[PDB]
Amino acid sequence: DYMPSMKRFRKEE
Amino acid sequence: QGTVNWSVEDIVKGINSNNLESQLQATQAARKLLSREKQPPIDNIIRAGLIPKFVSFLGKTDCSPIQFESAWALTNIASGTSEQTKAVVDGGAIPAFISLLASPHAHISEQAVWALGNIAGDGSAFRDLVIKHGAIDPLLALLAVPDLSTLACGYLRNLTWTLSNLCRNKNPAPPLDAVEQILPTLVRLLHHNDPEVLADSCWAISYLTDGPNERIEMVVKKGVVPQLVKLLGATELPIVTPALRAIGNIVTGTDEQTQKVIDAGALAVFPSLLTNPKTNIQKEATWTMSNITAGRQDQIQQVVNHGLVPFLVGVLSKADFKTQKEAAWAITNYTSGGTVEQIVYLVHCGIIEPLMNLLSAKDTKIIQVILDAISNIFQAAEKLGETEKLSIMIEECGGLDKIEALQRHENESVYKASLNLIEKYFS
Repeated sequence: DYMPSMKRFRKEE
Repeated sequence: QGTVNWSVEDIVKGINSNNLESQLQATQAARKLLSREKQPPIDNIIRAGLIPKFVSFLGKTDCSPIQFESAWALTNIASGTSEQTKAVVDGGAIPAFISLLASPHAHISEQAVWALGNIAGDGSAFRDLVIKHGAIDPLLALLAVPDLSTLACGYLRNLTWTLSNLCRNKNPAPPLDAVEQILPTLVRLLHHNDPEVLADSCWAISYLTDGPNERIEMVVKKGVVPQLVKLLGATELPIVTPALRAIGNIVTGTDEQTQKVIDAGALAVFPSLLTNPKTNIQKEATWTMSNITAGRQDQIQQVVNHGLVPFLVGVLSKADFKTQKEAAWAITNYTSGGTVEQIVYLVHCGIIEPLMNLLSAKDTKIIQVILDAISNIFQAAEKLGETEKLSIMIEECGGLDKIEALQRHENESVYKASLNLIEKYFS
């Protein structure tokens, strides 16, 4: 919700 | 760059070419496919059988660019569903990434930190498996510097977030030795000046305090409560939110642990928290209050002294319904554990009318909680011979109508407690 994400996608830079 | 918009078939051809440079170009092409925001082809990459190749590339110390590209590709596969993360783990990625933590290249070590965070972030089993492969020592080693301010900002944020995933999730909670190993670095991060590092460090502390008293104790013993209260007072909402969650978790522990929260000055922040325009802050602050009012009479007295009972009357009078439910709980706990004088004070602050107004709610549990509160208050009045005066108070604001009606309520304990109130004070 307002918590850190469990997993993170490293997006197109 | 000519590695833009390759088909998966071309990526496969290049990775299978036995030409390290062709393999590098193809791996970069895969990274670019996998980092596009709109439907990156993760499943197609997995189906093509590329994960073992990527993992193999993680070990190419002589070709740091392909280490990096494969690390980024695998990071994004691992950022997906549990099944996709599982494909990355099944390919042997965990020890390979742990080996990359020691890369002389900051962008590569950082990528390995990120990937391990996604794997651990999947759930308790992969978290614990990452720990068993020995991730914690080299991760902590990356933060063993005299001053955190000398580290690159994005790098520190990634390390903090990955460490927070090693603290996250339950059934089971992380291994006790792992929590003990991580805590001192965590406390240091909690004193850092970057808002994102502070936010994720508190989230980690909130995870560690979300458990039995022994888990709470491990954290409280590290002396972090004053820092948590300070962060409770921050202007940045992404910081206040986890500070408040942590504090709330801590006051679900023993009376002594709660007392450490009070001693550190937390109650002085609650006038703002209990009127905070963010609904979740108000709800969690009210929840926190309910756990403090379930405490000792001297702690209830601390709530009184800080002027927080009018704020509880406020939240009970007007708030999102879930916040009102937590308020109802705070009041039942208060009336359960309070002295006669504290309960009288409650009534003088105006608790009766909003408590009665909530009896019209379609929620059976809050009805039970309120009837319980009313019972406790009547008990105090009995001890003052003032039940009549309370009865009159309740009847004047329309409370008696609602209690009378609750006798026809389908829930057993409700029409019992209510019939009992009617038959004992309203005859």
